[PDB]
Amino acid sequence: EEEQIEKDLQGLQEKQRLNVKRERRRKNEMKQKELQRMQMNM
Amino acid sequence: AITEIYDDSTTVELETLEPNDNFEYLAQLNNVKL
Amino acid sequence: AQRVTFRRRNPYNTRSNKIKVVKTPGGILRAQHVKKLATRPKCGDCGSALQGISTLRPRQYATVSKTHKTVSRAYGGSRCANCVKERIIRAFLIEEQKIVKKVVKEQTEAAK
Amino acid sequence: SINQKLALVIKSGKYTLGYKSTVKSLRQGKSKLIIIAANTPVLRKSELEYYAMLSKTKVYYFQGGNNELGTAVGKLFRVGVVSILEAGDSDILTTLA
Amino acid sequence: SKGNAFKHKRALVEHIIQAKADAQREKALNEEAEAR
Amino acid sequence: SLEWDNLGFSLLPWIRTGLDVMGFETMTPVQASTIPMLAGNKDVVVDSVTGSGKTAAFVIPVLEKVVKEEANTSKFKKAHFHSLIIAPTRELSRQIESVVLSFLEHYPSDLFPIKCQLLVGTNEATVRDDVSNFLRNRPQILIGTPGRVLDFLQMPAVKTSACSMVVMDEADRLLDMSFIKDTEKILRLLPKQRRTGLFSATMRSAGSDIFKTGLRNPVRITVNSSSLKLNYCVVNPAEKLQLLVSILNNYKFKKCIVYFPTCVSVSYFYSFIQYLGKRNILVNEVEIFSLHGKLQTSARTKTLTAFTDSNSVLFTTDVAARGIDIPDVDLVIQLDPPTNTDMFMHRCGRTGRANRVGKAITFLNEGREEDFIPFMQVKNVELEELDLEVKGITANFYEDFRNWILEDRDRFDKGVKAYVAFIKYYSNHSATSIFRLQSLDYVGIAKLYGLFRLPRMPEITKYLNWLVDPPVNMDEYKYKDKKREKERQETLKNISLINDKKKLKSELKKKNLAWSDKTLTKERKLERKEKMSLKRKAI
Ligand SMILES: [Zn+2]
Repeated sequence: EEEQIEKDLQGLQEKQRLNVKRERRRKNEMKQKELQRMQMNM
Repeated sequence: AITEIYDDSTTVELETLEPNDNFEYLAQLNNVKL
Repeated sequence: AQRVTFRRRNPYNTRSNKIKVVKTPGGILRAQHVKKLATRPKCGDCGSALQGISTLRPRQYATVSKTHKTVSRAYGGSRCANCVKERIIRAFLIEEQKIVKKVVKEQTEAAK
Repeated sequence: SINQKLALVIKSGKYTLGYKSTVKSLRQGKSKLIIIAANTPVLRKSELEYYAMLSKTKVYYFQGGNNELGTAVGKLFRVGVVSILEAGDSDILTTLA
Repeated sequence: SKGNAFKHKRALVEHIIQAKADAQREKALNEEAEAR
Repeated sequence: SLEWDNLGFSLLPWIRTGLDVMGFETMTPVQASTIPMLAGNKDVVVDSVTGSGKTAAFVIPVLEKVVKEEANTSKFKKAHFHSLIIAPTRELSRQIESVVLSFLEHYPSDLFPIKCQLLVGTNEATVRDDVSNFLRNRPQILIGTPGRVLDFLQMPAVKTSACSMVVMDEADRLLDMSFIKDTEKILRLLPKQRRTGLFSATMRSAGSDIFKTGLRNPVRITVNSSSLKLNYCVVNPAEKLQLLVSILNNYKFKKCIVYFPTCVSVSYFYSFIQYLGKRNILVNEVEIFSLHGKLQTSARTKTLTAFTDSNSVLFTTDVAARGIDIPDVDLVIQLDPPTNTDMFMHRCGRTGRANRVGKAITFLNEGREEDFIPFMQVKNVELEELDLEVKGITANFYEDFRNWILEDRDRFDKGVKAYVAFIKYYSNHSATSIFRLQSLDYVGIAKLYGLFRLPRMPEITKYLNWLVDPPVNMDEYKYKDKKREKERQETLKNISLINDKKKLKSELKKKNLAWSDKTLTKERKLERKEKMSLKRKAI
């Protein structure tokens, strides 16, 4: 009964941590990509 | 973060915010290039 | 499943002679030579296809009216709109700069 | 610096980025200063110069290309000309820059 | 979807609805875990 | 210092006169720290406690900016506006407009006037009437709810190019997941170069969503200070309404606000409590009102102004929870904890003004009640347990409810509809661990509403019929309304035809499912093998 609460709490916390790391990486990558595109047309 | 105290012993905390994060990113790129 | 060939003297697969296959009212498949397609006229400054001008063969232009191969604006039928606008702006600015240079020169030899 | 004043104007003042907006503001007479990058085409630059002469609007020549000016504004896209409608909390107009 | 993340329409719909539920829930997730 | 005279920018004489006539005897810390900056080329993000001068704190800078930018002059164009104010509910926006009107009372004559217009969803004025009088009267201030102001701005007759000031009150609620779709469009229409003021008593919760509003030069502001009591009762759900009664006729109050989860529940329980008061079950000088947000706007305004005007009980949904201030409110009861906990602090926050003696009570379902109290404790909220005896339930309360339901089939329909609506409302609950559908007392809740049969739901079938042991047939149940009685009898006489229509629909759905021919083939094979084994094993 409580095992389900513990399991989905831990799973969704892990999902949020992975999402935070992935979003940081994606934001850095997209920022660098658009800066390179801006400086590439010359 | 600046805290200001009034005559009622109530304090107000005032912090500036940065909506455009591009300024920091360009500043850090320039700093690492330096 | 009926096979057709050229109807003219040239027997080779040259750009000049090209074949389409059509079913005639007699119920048979027959070859038909297709002419070269026409090319849109191009602007003389930037090379883009002119807008509002009919696309015909070089000799088919002599048989249509002037409104089918011109545009009512200046340089219409020769240059597109943006090129004409650039020409106008550049000419006016060049004349203004010439006036300014002449005034500056009149000032600079006015000293002696 | 000069980029700090531009950033202050962007954050607090009123501005227009781009050639069309700058020309519109010059036509309306709502502009106080125009910053022009060194990368701008000669025909558009000359037209802007003539428009500013007609409308009596101050001209400042930015020391950099359009992408340096865009970064100074704080944008990640190139901007070739900027028009300052209102300085706001900054002081770019007072310092003649 | 350009990156072969979804294999068919059902996967896309399920990902959409699961994303909606997770967006509904993360805000209380933190205090939900702190209380326990 | 907290003196109006020694502020930075020397407020206008007529604004000062209005302030002095209204009073306040001084300027609050919120008004001391927000007015100098919101009028000084800075966006504002303000978190402050309820009733701390916030409304004036964002109204005075609005008028200052209107006068400063020459909005009150003949040069100002037609079909244009200067400042916009948005609030999540209609009553809150009307109250903001009343405050603005009170400030503009002392506006001097012999000058181009400054006016305001309220844009809320009403049945007394279409959007085209709003456009017509906007064009005729030419105001510079717009105040309204997101839906009607979105409809107003989408009309081509209104130009938004001259706007230079946007204020969002209860900005954490307007950036919520539900409201973000409308506010994104509203801000999309308006120019980006502007001054924004977000004001909310829980502005910290909308953490990173404040930048969705488009802040340019922002300064976040946090203002902090036993005013009121926070209690809770852990009781069986089927007794909950009875406990409510035992509070209404025993506790001491001038105004009690009772919150319900849904609107249909508000109407249904209002009618049943009125019926109980007809039989003199509760004997007190209590006048009972109902106010949910699905009513017509005029009815809502009339009910609110009647309640605000002698001991009164209000059955209201979350419309009245946030923002609006009814003076002399002593007791607040939350018949259920809210769907989101952030609003909890608002629902019990209607009391405690100036440390007034007010009490808040909450009810728990006895199953997972061990999780709600620590959850509030982590959020720095302490709920002291209260023990209340269930008075008067010696006999026949559920029997009384049931036999009152049997009089009119409309009562049965309203009760079952309210129960199903509550089940759906509980399905959309944050903090899933605390509020579990499986641990929900379905039979207890059904007993609370007086129902005698569990509605067909996936929840009822999976996680868990006739509550009354001798069943009652619906054929002899009379609707008691003449127009619908004949419709019910006609539908009864057409039972087989509608059943066959649904049967044909079911067969066509069967044939349209994924690879239905293959499924019928597989069913054929399974049926043949199973029916062969059903005799081969026996022989
Ligand atoms: Zn051309």
